[PDB]
Amino acid sequence: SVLTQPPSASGTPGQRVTIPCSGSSSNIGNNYVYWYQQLPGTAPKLLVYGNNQRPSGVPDRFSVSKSGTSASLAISGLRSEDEADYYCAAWDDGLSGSGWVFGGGTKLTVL
Amino acid sequence: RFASVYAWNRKRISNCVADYSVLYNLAPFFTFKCYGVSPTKLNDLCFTNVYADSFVIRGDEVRQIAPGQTGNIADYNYKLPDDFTGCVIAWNSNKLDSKVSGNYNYLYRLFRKSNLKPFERDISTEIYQAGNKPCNGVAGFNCYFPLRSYSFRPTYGVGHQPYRVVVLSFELLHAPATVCGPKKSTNLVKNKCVNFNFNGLKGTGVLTESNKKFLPFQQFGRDIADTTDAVRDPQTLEILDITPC
Amino acid sequence: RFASVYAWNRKRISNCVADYSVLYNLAPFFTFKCYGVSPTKLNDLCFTN
Amino acid sequence: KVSGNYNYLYRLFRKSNLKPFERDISTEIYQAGNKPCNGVAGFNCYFPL
Amino acid sequence: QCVNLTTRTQLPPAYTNSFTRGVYYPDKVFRSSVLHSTQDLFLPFFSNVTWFHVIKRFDNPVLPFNDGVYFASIEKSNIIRGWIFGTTLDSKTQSLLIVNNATNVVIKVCEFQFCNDPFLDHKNNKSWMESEFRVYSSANNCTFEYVSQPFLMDLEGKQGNFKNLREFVFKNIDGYFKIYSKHTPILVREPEDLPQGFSALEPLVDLPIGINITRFQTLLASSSGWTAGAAAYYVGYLQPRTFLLKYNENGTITDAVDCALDPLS
Amino acid sequence: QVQLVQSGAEVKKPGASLKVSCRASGYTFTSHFIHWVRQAPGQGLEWMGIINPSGGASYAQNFRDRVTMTTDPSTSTVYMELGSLRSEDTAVYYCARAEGSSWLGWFDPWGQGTLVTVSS
Ligand SMILES: *[C@@H]1O[C@H](CO)[C@@H](O[C@@H]2O[C@H](CO)[C@@H](O)[C@H](O)[C@H]2NC(C)=O)[C@H](O)[C@H]1NC(C)=O
Ligand SMILES: *[C@@H]1O[C@H](CO)[C@@H](O)[C@H](O)[C@H]1NC(C)=O
Ligand SMILES: *[C@@H]1O[C@H](CO)[C@@H](O)[C@H](O)[C@H]1NC(C)=O
Ligand SMILES: *[C@@H]1O[C@H](CO)[C@@H](O)[C@H](O)[C@H]1NC(C)=O
Repeated sequence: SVLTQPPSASGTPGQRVTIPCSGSSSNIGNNYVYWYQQLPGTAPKLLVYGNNQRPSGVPDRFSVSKSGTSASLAISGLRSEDEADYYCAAWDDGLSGSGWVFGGGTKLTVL
Repeated sequence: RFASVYAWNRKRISNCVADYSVLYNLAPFFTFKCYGVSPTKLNDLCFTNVYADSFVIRGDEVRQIAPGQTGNIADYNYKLPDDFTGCVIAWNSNKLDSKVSGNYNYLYRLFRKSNLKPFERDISTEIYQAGNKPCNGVAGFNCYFPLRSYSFRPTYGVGHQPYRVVVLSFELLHAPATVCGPKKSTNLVKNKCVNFNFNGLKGTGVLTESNKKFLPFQQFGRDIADTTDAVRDPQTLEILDITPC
Repeated sequence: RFASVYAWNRKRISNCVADYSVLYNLAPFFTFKCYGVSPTKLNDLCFTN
Repeated sequence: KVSGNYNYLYRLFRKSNLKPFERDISTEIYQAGNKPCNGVAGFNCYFPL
Repeated sequence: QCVNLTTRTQLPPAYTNSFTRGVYYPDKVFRSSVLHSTQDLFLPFFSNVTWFHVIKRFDNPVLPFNDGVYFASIEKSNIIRGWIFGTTLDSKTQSLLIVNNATNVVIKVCEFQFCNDPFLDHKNNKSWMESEFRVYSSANNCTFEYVSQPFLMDLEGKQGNFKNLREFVFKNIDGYFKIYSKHTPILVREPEDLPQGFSALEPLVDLPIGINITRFQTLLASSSGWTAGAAAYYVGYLQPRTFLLKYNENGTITDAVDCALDPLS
Repeated sequence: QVQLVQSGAEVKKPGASLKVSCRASGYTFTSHFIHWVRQAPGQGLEWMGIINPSGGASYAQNFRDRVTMTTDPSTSTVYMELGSLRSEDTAVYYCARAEGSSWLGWFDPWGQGTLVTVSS
């Protein structure tokens, strides 16, 4: 609930779509952030982790960046399989507790 | 490996050039507050002696190391004096000390017959006595084991992660110096109104030569009005004499 | 008669001065251990209820 | 008592762990299986008290 | 050397008036030709200093410690070596051992356990050696360890005309141990009491123990007749006082006054 | 080659108990921390907690007091016991592994997902 994400995203094929994730010092201001993509009827996959390295078996077209205290993920060459829900994760520490908070999510689809 | 709070380790630091820039630049600091000095003015003064304490305490009690407080970590383990100098550098260390299984290598004393004067230590672990009849063997009713172990988990929030703490205490300008920040010497002149900086003692005057004998355990002379008027050149061993323009 | 385990009785204790010293000076007491605070300083703490 | 004090009972089987600080007693019979049974002991039915 | 002996002829220690001894430099800054007022722990003027003598009789009891001690030794044969400081001296609490016999001044803060009096008569037979050096049965865990250059030594044995007169003051303030020393040679005071003079001690060491100390006993090294150097050591206790001190033109102390003894003062 | 298997679950009454198993193979079991996560329909994701393969465990503070862990480093199984359920806790559970150092790391394995629901 602390992590803020756009309610939904969309875009024409062949365009470039940028998705933000804005937190605070506790969530993003100190440590790394992860990005997660979920497909209908599928287990979650990995898009960016460690913020400076990309896993194996994934295209490097998924561009990532950190803008101060926010994360940004830009996608080019959109296709049908891109339709997915995107979350941002970051180990957060709070005055009452601490945890592995996930982002609200953003439904990305084409009509 | 940091010490337990009740058996903290005190370290000497002598004959070295001290640069605090490589220290204060640490972004993940949660506190850097200084009493007798300002944090940004520690790069031009020479200290007579420096001692760096160390321990690990629960996050809630990091406020309790300041002078004039009271509690179960400010009177039974480690108490600072009322006229403290130097300053404390506290930061969160949840990544290292805490463990998922439950860290059990950090203790603190609960029961003591009386408080302790500042900077005292007690490794003794004899059974505390609460009843009229003394006990022996194992503790229990009316007599207890004096030490209880902290329980650190990553689950717990602020107030229960271990804030690593290191405290620097140093006397200011009362003895020959051994440690201080970088500077470039600029020779020596006599009978010419200059701006001298002898071991952080700024001023203005002309430095003649003097014949007053300094005992081996002294560096600064003084006069009636409590103003320095004779210094020992740090590089050579000549005894100078400061008089106003 | 004390209430059984399944229906342990709860009593309200407030607006009173509690002296644990007289309670602690009894003969047949066997087990007495505390967790929240030090059991030797129970006469200096104030609680809402 | 020498004659036998049998007024204290404790619970063996319960549906799930009780909410802490509860003062409610349920007289419902525990069923090992999904099918409800009552009255006399039968298939997969046993007294939990 | 550790034999059940008992037969402790603990003669009551005697009285003397510590006339003016025990004063010291309070501040480490040079001054000249001025009178300065200080407020510290001092040995009061004309106080009942307690005198012990070691020769058939022999003693070394455990004396109380309460806010510093002035210790003055008259000795020529080098029979009193070191000190033990602690609260229980029973290997359950940390304790200081100070020894400066031959090699170096050694100061060790550690758990120590002690016997009654390790010796045979004083030493067998006429030449020093290593024997029963295990004056520590063990030491579980401890921190401090210090070695430095020894103090002045004594060569050969001399009866009477004890030129050596050592005087130390030990003071414990806020986890710091302050030891001030002063050795005055050529003392010809044959009769008894400490000389009617003046000597301000100088700082010797100021080191961070950070322990609790309350008692101390000095460390010292056949049918009838034996040759042993007579040693006379005096112990005095310090009180919180205010002094007025005079510095002469050279920067050394000439005389001090205590502001509470006499209305004249 | 490497994959985690869970137990298929069906409808449960509110206030009941659930024992969910997690069997892992193809890698050294006692080398990686275990994350359990829960996803509710029409919402984001919430991680249940973290488990050491041989030892205790830690839980999110909001979901504490009702979740119990037991480990068995012999047949490579990890269990959840859940109690005091409600109709609003119907969700899907995943059992996954992480890097051997916990916290910041890569999460290649993931849970197959088991559904829990209340209906009549
Ligand atoms: C240093 O140790 C001594 C002796 O262990 C402590 O003296 C105790 O003082 C209290 C209060 O005056 C008495 O109730 C005890 O009986 C004393 N001990 C003994 C063995 O009699 C002294 O308190 C300690 N220092 C500190 C700061 O606690
Ligand atoms: C041995 O020591 C004990 C101490 O309790 C003493 O009573 C006894 O007299 C000693 N024995 C001799 C022979 O001195
Ligand atoms: C000090 O010594 C004198 C001389 O014997 C004696 O009369 C007096 O009682 C002593 N005072 C104390 C406090 O011991
Ligand atoms: C050593 O000398 C002492 C006296 O100096 C004497 O009492 C003791 O018996 C001697 N020991 C041996 C083994 O000669």
